[PDB]
Amino acid sequence: STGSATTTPIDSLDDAYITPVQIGTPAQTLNLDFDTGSSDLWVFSSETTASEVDGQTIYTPSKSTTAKLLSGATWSISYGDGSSSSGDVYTDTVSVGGLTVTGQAVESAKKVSSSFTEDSTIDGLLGLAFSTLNTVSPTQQKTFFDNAKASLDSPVFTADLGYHAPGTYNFGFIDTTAYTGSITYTAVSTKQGFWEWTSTGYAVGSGTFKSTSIDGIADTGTTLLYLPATVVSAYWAQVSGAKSSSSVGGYVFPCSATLPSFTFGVGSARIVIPGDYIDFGPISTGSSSCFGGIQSSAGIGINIFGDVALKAAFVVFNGATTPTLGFASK
Repeated sequence: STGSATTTPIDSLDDAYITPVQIGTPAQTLNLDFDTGSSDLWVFSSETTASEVDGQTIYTPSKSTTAKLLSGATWSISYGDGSSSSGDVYTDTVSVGGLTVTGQAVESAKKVSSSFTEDSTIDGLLGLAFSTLNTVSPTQQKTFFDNAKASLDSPVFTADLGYHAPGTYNFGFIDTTAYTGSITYTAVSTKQGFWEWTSTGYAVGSGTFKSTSIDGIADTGTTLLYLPATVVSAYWAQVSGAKSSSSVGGYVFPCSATLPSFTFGVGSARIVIPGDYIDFGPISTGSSSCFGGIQSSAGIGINIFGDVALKAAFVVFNGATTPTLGFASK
């Protein structure tokens, strides 16, 4: 089997991407944030504290003839950005782009943090990291991909995120029309539960390529590109007037600037992030100070190849017995 679904930016900045997901019988379609940095499929629901729902579409398990309470199971998750959610668990039928899993754990939120409430466009998350990170207790549950894998034509999914435009998540096949050149595959460590890999270096604009190993994670659920402070300083030094602002929380730059591109290495291959992908717009409405899309990972504890990086590539998440990651230009 295979599946193919369009993923759409939630706003004009590509702050996140939402993908429609069918849950239950009859189907209830929710727009979920596909997150290769976590491993829980959780949704706003009829059980979510009413004051914490503000415009989201909810899953109502009592209206699904295939929903079953997973007795005694609870979940609770905290994300890198400080947001969180928790609740109980149902199993139900879940379909993405025509690919159906029966008995998928659907984690129903009883509580969500303010950032989730305040984002009316995201009805929940669909985790695509390794199932070892799943938070369901006392019996850990599998991700949608893990459940689907054996049925797929090939044990893979691909992320093809757009810049200020829709893109695609495919399951079970590689669309050879969706990228240019070849796909370069690189090793993955699953030790921390992430799609963790090592970039071979970087360049800023038309500058020379610096060969240096940068361990980090391919994370569709993180907006920006978080890299070591040395790398980030080298980038922003090429933008007149750019500075790190403790008050704002990262590098900012004059909105009048033209940003240089940023290149990262995948083996001997190179992925080029155009400068415009690194512009996250005014820090507040009407400001002429703009927020940068490349930020320091110092104090995160891990480098993160988030959407800024991934949307410059066609990315293969290869879930073979020994997982690997593939990157192509597009």
